[PDB]
Amino acid sequence: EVKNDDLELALKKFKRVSLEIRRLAQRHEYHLRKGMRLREKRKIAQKKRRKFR
Amino acid sequence: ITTTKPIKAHFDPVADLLTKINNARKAKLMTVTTIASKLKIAILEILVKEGYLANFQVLENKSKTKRIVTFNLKYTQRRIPSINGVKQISKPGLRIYRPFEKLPLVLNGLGIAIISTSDGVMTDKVARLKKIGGEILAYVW
Amino acid sequence: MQYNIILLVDGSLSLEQANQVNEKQQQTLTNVEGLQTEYLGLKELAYPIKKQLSAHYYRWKFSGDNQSTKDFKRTANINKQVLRELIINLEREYGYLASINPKKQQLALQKRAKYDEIIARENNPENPDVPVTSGLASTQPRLSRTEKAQKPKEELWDVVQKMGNFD
Amino acid sequence: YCRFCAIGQLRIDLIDDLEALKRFLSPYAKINPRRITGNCQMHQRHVAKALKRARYLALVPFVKD
Amino acid sequence: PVVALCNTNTNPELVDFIIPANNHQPQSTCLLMNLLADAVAEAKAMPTMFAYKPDEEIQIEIPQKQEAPRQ
Amino acid sequence: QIDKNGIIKSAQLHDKDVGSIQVQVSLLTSQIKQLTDHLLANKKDFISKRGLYAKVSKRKRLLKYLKHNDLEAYRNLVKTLNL
RNA sequence: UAUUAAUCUAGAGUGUGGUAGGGAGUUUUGGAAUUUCAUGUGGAGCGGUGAAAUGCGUAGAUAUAUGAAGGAACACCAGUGGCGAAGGCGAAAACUUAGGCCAUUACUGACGCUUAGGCUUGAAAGUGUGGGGAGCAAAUAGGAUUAGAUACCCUAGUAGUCCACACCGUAAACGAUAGAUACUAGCUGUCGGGGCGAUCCCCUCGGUAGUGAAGUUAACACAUUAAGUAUCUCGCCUGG
Ligand SMILES: [Zn+2]
Repeated sequence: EVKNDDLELALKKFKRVSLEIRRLAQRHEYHLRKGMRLREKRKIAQKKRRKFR
Repeated sequence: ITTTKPIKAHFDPVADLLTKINNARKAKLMTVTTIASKLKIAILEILVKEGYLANFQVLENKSKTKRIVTFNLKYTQRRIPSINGVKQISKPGLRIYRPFEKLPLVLNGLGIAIISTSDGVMTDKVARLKKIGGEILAYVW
Repeated sequence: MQYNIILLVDGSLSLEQANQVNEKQQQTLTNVEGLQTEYLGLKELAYPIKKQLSAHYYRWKFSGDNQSTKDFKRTANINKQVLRELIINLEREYGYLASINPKKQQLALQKRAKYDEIIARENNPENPDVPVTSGLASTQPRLSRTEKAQKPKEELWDVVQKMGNFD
Repeated sequence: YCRFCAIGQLRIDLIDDLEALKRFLSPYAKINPRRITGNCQMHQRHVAKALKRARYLALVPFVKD
Repeated sequence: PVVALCNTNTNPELVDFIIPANNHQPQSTCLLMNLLADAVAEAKAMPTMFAYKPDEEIQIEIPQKQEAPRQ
Repeated sequence: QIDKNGIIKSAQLHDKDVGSIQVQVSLLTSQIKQLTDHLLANKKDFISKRGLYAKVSKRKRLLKYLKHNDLEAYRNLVKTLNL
């Protein structure tokens, strides 16, 4: 995730890199069933459908 | 002529004909199609001569392979059908047989039942006239 | 059925011993020949494989019976100069019907669709316009005749007009 | 704009358009989704298969540029 | 009784006298309303502004009538 | 791996009769012969076992139908080892 | 209707062309991540909780870089998606192999649906034998809160989770909706085949979803993939 030129325009983009790293890593630190894995994956997929379109 | 559509027959002829009539009546349809059979042809003939439906035409392809019959249902200028309720008594595995003296009367004679005794399909009142009983096809009123 | 194979070799080594390795591997295959030996030269690896940082990408294009793989597969792993042994077979996702191959017309017309060398580049590829030749070539007919002409009737209408008149 | 369907590519093998496949690869060596690639469902599966198969051949990185 | 400008999306089983005209567009609703108004007016002896009157007339001022599709 | 075209010429009765009962049961016997070897090779191929059962049941049903219409029809068809 | 003697193809199958799919089994291959160990760099904490403590640490941990070994699962692609009869199927390859859809001027000519008994498959847990054991974790030990805590929390922690051959045959094995067939408004998507053809969009035949009238239902609701109009067959219910 290397990107930086002078001071801050890369830092403003660092926030986006981290948030998504945090979201993806947060589901590899607690264990739950595969069925729940798929259920929460589909629930998250509905969320993108509601706002990002 | 030029039906440009594939049509097939459901199952035993008695049940196949009634369901089309009932569904067309409920959905306000006017024209339907089905495969032809001499029992179905005769029952459609007796039905039209009992004044329950319009034209039927039995259609054959440019060969002696398939025969189909299409029949229009009687309606009114105010769009109310003549057919009120159809119910078949004969049934595969439940062949019903009543003698002449136990010949039913559909809704006090208002309706018409199809009773093919010995001379093809044949109405209940003319059955009493000929005092011969046999197969009971379906109640129509 | 068609076959394709990609070879990974020991990097910094030169080209003639790579051809010698090719020739050695040629006999390793079974009685299936009629293959080309065009190669992709030397390309830098995206990541280290065992210890090397580069290698040569090579290719076979033979076709024959299913026995062609077993001996080459078992001798590729043991050899110290062979790194990867991908075996492409016809089971890839493809279709090359002779009637669908002549889509080069799509290439030529798409080239025009990308021609925007002038200032007036108002054309946009993602823009419907609804042209159509519309050659139907599909009716699905079923001829029919008449056999029984029971009591005819005429047509009518179902136009509704209630109550007729007020008073 | 599935430019594979627009051009009628009709076939994807490893070494004929590898530079084109690298565009579908995100900078962080990750397979981009539909919202960025623009490919159709059928072609996206083909692209995923080809990219993974190339990953087996070490033509493209895994966790870095 | 009730008469309605039964556009193609209504249910005709309710309206008694069906008038399959256009009402979303401005030019047609005013036109047919004016014919009905003159129809009831002529029965009152009054003059008919837009009905039975012939040509080079029935030309109504138009918030222009174009663009049928809606989103 | 099945030699489907060749096996037709054996039990075929006319020039262009490919859907007859005899050719169908011949193909089913060939399929059973291949799939039995495939199954004994891989004892835990359950879907292949279901396919084998379906094919053998279809073969039995077609043989039973053939034995009903004409007894003499398959006197020459029993050349294949059955029963 | 049933029997028998026959003809036809529209039912259902076979062949030809087109064609999609994480369908299944066997054998090999790969990278991240964790753990352990080895080599340095460095000096006092690490760890964990609402808060702390058992635990680890000057006999050098956490951190950081390199390397090796080992086992397990295959981010992103991944979606109002695909396949399978159900359970389920998602890193890559090879071999074997199953079923499905579209068009058929081809062929057999009713060979079709259902299925008591039977046979096959059937999540996880569990059991027998031989291996394997990185992570996790019933039982168990200790530290916390509580009046009690044998629980929720924390630190250790075996069987097991993994593989080879068998056994067990149960689950909310759910669409709480048995299978087969004919008919019954429409609209919005999406996936595959076909024709037309730069995609987008045109439409045809199919699979998978949402909205929605007559119709059904006690209501919720179903509504062309029915819980609608009807038939055939099986299984099942008769208060707690
Ligand atoms: Zn595409």
